[PDB]
Amino acid sequence: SKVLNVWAMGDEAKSLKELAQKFTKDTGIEVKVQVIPWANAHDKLLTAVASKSGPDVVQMGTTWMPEFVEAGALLDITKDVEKSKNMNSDLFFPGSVKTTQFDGKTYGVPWYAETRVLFYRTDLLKKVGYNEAPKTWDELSDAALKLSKRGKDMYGFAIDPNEQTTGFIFGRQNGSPLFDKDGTPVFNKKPFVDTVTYLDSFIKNGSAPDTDLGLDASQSFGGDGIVPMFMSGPWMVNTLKDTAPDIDGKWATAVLPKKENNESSLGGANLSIFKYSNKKDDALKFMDYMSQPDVQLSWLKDTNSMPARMDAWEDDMLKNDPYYKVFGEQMKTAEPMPLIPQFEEIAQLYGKSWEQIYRGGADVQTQMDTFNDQVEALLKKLEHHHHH
Ligand SMILES: OC[C@H]1O[C@@H](O[C@H]2[C@H](O[C@H]3[C@H](O[C@H]4[C@H](O[C@@H]5[C@@H](O)[C@H](O)[C@@H](CO)O[C@H]5O)O[C@H](CO)[C@@H](O)[C@@H]4O)O[C@H](CO)[C@@H](O)[C@@H]3O)O[C@H](CO)[C@@H](O)[C@@H]2O)[C@H](O)[C@@H](O)[C@@H]1O
Ligand SMILES: [Mg+2]
Repeated sequence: SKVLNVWAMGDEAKSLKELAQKFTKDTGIEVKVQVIPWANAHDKLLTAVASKSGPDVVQMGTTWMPEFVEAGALLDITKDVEKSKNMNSDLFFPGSVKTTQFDGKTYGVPWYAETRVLFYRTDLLKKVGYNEAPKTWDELSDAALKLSKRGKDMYGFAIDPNEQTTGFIFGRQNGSPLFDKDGTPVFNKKPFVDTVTYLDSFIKNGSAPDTDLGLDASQSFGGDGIVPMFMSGPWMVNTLKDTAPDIDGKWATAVLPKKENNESSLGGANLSIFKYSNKKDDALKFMDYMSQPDVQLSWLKDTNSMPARMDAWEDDMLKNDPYYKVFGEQMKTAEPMPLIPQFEEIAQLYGKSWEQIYRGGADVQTQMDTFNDQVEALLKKLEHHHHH
């Protein structure tokens, strides 16, 4: 009734729940945190919109902000965050702020950022002649194939078929804008088509697994390094340090390999107030509480997570820790996925087309024509909603 309901995701939800104890101690506001896996969170949010009942505070994946702003699910908090020492936009990376601001109105406060980088086994790269991480698409292909040639059930590089960012990241690296200046999808034009060919090359030549092997990060990257290279975010630094002691000093991260560029994705999460909340005041207090820079830095550093607030990167560990140095370097040019309200739907369509290619053996051009058409059809449906 007076309990503040907070919906949060994954491992970071534990830090939120723990920080919430002191908030309750200091205010007398009881907090209930529902911990939702990222794989289920989109559906949970759709259900909340359809029933107009949900939490008071919601942790929003950055890529879902356009969707849920457009759906009218997130409170416009522009006036409230403008007046705040700790939630004003000027504190946050411009890319992170782009995930919160639509048509001049602010719909959340950045909570953490992330970007994707290359994880690699330094010992195993050295053995196939790479003293440094692969720096180009050609090198990543070459190193991966040499690594897969260790033997039948040994690989070189992972492509996560459920990762929304992967095809879009590589596409931009090869000069695809993904949507052109007019908003027309261009997933069937040469830059993107060659991107998907390149990703499929690892599958077809046996250097990326073509099924889920069912190994944890420790078992695939650790030991003899069955999967000796992959792409992920800060959460994997923390996971590997905790779970793979056998490769201590035998792995590192590096910025992504380049094609025309090496741009990564900018993501993370924001805190937002659900528009139907009866406790908007207490929601805002919680957000402000959670935005205190020392409270933030404490859990961020402990988890190797990336702050969205700029001045946090002046902290000595963020400047000097090897993992943070690489994340900070990549963050410089990291861009959010297209900030469009059908993003998840489009990413899941990409996932199905990817599956058709890597598992079904579909032609990449034919499949990308099919995918692009699907995307244009979605966009036209939304257009028709805006034009009668
Ligand atoms: O897409 C919505 C939202 O996601 C935000 O990303 C979250 C991230 O979630 C991603 C999820 O990660 C789960 C992890 O999977 C591993 C991959 O991260 C890794 O790169 C890959 C290596 O090839 O191996 C996978 O196993 O598994 C953990 C359980 O063991 C989960 O705790 C973790 O959530 O991976 C999915 C695809 O496989 C992605 O769809 C999903 O987005 O989880 C992070 C940890 O909680 C979190 O820090 C991150 O913010 C993204 O930031 C945001 O911009 C998007 O809107
Ligand atoms: Mg092999």
